[PDB]
Amino acid sequence: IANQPVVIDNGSGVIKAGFAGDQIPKYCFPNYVGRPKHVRVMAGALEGDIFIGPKAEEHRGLLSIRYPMEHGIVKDWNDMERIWQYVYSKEQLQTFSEEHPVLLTEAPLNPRKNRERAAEVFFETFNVPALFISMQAVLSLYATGRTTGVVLDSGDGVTHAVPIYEGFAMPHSIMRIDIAGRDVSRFLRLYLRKEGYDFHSSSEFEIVKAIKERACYLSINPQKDETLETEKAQYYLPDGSTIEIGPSRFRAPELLFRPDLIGEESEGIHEVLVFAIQKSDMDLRRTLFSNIVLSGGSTLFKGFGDRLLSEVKKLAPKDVKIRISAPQERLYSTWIGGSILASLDTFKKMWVSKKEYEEDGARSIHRKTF
Amino acid sequence: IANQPVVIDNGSGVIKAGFAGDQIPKYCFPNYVGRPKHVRVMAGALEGDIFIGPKAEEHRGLLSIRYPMEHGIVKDWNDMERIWQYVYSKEQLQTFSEEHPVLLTEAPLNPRKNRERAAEVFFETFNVPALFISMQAVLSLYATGRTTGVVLDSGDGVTHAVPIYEGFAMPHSIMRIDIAGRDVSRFLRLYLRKEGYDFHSSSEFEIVKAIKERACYLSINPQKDETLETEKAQYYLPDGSTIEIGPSRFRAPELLFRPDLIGEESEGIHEVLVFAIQKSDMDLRRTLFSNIVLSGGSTLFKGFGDRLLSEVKKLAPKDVKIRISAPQERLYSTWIGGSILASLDTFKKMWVSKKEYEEDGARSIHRKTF
Amino acid sequence: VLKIQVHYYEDGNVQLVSHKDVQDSVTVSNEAQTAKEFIKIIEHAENEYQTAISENYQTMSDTTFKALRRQLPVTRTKIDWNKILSYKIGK
Repeated sequence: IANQPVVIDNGSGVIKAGFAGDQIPKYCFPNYVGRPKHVRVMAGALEGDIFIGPKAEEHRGLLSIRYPMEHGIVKDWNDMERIWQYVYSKEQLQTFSEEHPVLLTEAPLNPRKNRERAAEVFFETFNVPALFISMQAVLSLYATGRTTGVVLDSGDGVTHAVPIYEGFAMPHSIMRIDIAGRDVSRFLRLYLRKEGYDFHSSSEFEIVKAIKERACYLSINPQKDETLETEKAQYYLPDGSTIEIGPSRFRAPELLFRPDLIGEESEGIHEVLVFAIQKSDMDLRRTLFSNIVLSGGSTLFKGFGDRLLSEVKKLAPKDVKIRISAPQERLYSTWIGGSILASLDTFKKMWVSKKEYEEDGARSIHRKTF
Repeated sequence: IANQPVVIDNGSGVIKAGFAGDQIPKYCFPNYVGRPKHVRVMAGALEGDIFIGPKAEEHRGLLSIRYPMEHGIVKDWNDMERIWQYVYSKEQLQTFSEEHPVLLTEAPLNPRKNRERAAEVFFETFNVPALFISMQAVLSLYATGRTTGVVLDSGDGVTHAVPIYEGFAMPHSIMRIDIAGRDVSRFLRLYLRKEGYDFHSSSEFEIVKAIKERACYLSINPQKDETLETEKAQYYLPDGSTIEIGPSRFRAPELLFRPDLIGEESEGIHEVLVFAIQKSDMDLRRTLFSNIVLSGGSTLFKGFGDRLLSEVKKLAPKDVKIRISAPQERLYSTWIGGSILASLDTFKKMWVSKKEYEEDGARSIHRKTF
Repeated sequence: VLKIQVHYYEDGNVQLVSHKDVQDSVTVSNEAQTAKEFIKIIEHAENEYQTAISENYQTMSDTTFKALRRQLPVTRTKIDWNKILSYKIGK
């Protein structure tokens, strides 16, 4: 049973889905389970009472949204089972889990219990013939076409830098933080309350994400922007009321570089990228500096790459050629590589079959990933 | 000016202090400088804003702890000057630096620039009458009461096997690594993130040291423990929340014997011990095997000595009597030896006087140590 | 010319072989000075030689001997044999 395998690129913010060998993930939707706040009196209402995907995006105001995933670590397992069931259902893929092998993705240095519980779900509740879990940084390099280089990523949950050299993902130089897009959106929400406009509800939280996506730029010199007075640019909400954002738009994405603002002594994106290169070996450093790849949604801020270049110039050794490359489709870079990895004939050797899982158990899954 | 001399036993993890001719060091405290993270709003707060010793241990959560000394090599010189000033101050010793001669300690085969800058601090900033730097292994043998034998040690910074035979410290046969308790604590911290329970803060770093001290054991056969499934024992943190430790507790101290796990080339503790014995002369090897002294905090793991004995049996030539002896107080072994060395009447001849330093300089300090 | 030689033959051989050729120009003045000038040239040369012979080799041989074959791989991880026997590279 070697059918066309499914690639479910898991993410904290957005989840991507589709089949192997495609150019783009056809099925992209946000990873949450919306459930109705209000009581349903009238007949002919929205049936089911568990909303995932475009129905939940359409009817935000009704639904008390709650994310199952946090920092690449699922808290609510029943919600992720419902999401994975929705992915395979007729509303998105129109296929059975019994036929196709599954490619899954996770962030590096995550809980092993969550990886086992993920495998348990795919093998037992769904009846998968073969499963394979992989990294995000390895796939992104497969998508670009390169072998060597560092992969800085910044999703909704995790920011992690993994250096790779000629198809060898270095495990001991993996840097990681739990500061990312969701924490920037949470920090923006807290700043908007200091400005004036509060957004306490869970449906109302996605307005703050929409403000963060549209109207946020990363200034090069933060001390110069702090001394100067802002212009206070406007933004229209889904209701229609105006919001003067002010200095909260430029101080919001500073969290990723200065994690001291939220109240959490971490390294930051630029330090993580330097630390990943420094932990790796002297001979590989100059090739790793030249090949720096960006991915994830929280790298899409205005002047993000320009600031990340300036921070590398400050920290890294002098007279070294720096190059932070970035693809056109950064949001789908990890999925494209998985689709490429799935299409290759060697994918048959790497996966964990259902028979092998039933015989061995969790130990075989831990061996095959690394 | 021949007053009762002071013995400041240096160390990356812990720093010992007190007077000469004593049974135990009265003044023991961890070698770091805690500084306040949070904003001191209320009047009548903790004054000073630079905390060392028991105040820093009492108020961990406020302070961003950072160590000045890594691998027996001080990085931040201003921090060590503040620590030495705190040692001499009324809160610990209740003495002046001008009255008493000084006995300093350092790890063997260090950079000489740090040894010079250490002497500069003692002679210029403090007004020391006479200084003397010495080895840790030489002192530990004076504490036990033997002359012949190897001294394996394992502090927080350095692990080094120094062979000595009847008051002849062979400078050439000294083996050394930059792998020790701090790297084991860092490796255990990395494993706890793989388990699930993440600790990133600097105050929260000392909880990992406390877990490493309490809940760890070194297995004899690591392959047998890898095949078997662990019991997952519990431990209560300073807060109250329970943590199932799992397989991290036994795989963490394997770093000392297998240095490849962190991602750095080294020999290992057991190899270093064999290697220190081999580099010495052929006639003296059997006496060095019979007298193997242990020291430092990172030798206190459960089944550490039993694993060392098995590793020696594997590597060393057959039909040789192996004996890895150790004192009761392994933490204060080096300081007792210094207190004994300082109490002796010979001590006056060995030291570097302030007048001799002012005349010659660093060259006289390099001559008197060796 | 200044030649060193050391040879160790236990459990297999190791040899140190060396030399330094030096060309110098000195000016004659006195018997006390010419006696203490040449010796000074030898003293500084043979120390610099021993210094380099001891201090370069203890560190630089370790790194050049390592540049030929490294103590651990470019990943700094012991190579996985299971990985080698079921992985494909290239394009």
